[PDB]
Amino acid sequence: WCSTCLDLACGASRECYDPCFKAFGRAHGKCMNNKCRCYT
Repeated sequence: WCSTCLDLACGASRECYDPCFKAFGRAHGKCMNNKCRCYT
């Protein structure tokens, strides 16, 4: 299926930016399936 995906339901940039930047490293992802999917 996927890999760089967070269990956080998108809806707010900072909400998915803080985690994606602290989990994967860089803040660069999108909101797919109502969930923020970080990609590079």
